[PDB]
Amino acid sequence: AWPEEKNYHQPAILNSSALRQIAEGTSISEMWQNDLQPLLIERYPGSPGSYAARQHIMQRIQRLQADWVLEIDTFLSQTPEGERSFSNIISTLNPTAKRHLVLACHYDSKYFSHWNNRVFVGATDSAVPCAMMLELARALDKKLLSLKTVSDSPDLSLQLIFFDGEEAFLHWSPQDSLYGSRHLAAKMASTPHPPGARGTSQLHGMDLLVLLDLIGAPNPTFPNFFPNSARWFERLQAIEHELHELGLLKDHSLEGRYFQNYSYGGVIQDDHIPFLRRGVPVLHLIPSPFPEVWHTMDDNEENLDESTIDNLNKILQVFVLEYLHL
Ligand SMILES: Cc1nc(-c2cccs2)c(CCC(=O)N2CCC(C(N)=O)CC2)s1
Ligand SMILES: [Zn+2]
Repeated sequence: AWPEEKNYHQPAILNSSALRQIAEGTSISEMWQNDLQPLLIERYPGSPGSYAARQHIMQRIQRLQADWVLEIDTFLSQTPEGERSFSNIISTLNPTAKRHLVLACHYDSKYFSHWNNRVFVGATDSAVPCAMMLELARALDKKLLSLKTVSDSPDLSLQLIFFDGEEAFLHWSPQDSLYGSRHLAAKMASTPHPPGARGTSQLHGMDLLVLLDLIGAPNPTFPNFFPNSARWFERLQAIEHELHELGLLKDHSLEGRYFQNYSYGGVIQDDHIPFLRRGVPVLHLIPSPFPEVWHTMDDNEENLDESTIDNLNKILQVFVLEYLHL
């Protein structure tokens, strides 16, 4: 019955004092310098920047006190440019815990021919989401360190996934996209969890996939995409509203809020699709419309909005703490 626990799981909602502590515990300037800027490089699969981004993400995680278990899921696949190597980065607390909240983004950058000595670094797409996850891991390190403490009073922990190969090499298609996520979802579907279990897979273990994509532009509007995650989307709205009321957000208005009541009219393709089609609940934190700079050379550092990202860092960290009861 444990794969059904996610359906009844409740947050442990934090009081004003705790919310102030979280808002002050995260540093947008240290994320910018130590987590974001090293990723603002060309990093399509197999590029020098692909290897550098991987090493940077792993190094930033390994320096933390929490008991993170890093795994690199490396595989070959045919592409339009030819057989390429892809490496997903998985970072897991308590790997044998039956349940994980999963935060994820893609760390590859889309390939574009250089033009006018300009290189696409995909600042929103998705270097900022990578940096946000690393900053969450740092800001919450002491609280996450307590997950190492066995105590029988749920069997639930945190996992981070940095997908490789999200972007098409040529034109987006079922066989020219989602290289890392299609591979990892298939592998997880085939892998018993907990080890030795009968019937249940690692995908049953995924309580909720929170996929960050195209974050960093000013005035993002996130639609509530899915009914089976809508109650969790509403927690993001309530956290945003409460942090704003408490004066803990910068350059933020109620009419210019991020998390929207309405849903979306189409189906966005992204790294969550291979998980969603196999029953995993998904909270797809992608804006609609996409950033103005999307898939242009102007998706760069200069066009990021620091206050927006800082605000979203605070909202995400509260959400994660409340989900995990920390
Ligand atoms: C030419 C195309 N117009 C669209 C759409 C227009 C309006 C709604 S959808 C496509 C589908 C959307 C899509 O392919 N992705 C994949 C890459 C993701 C990412 N991290 O860049 C974003 C979503 S393709
Ligand atoms: Zn993209």
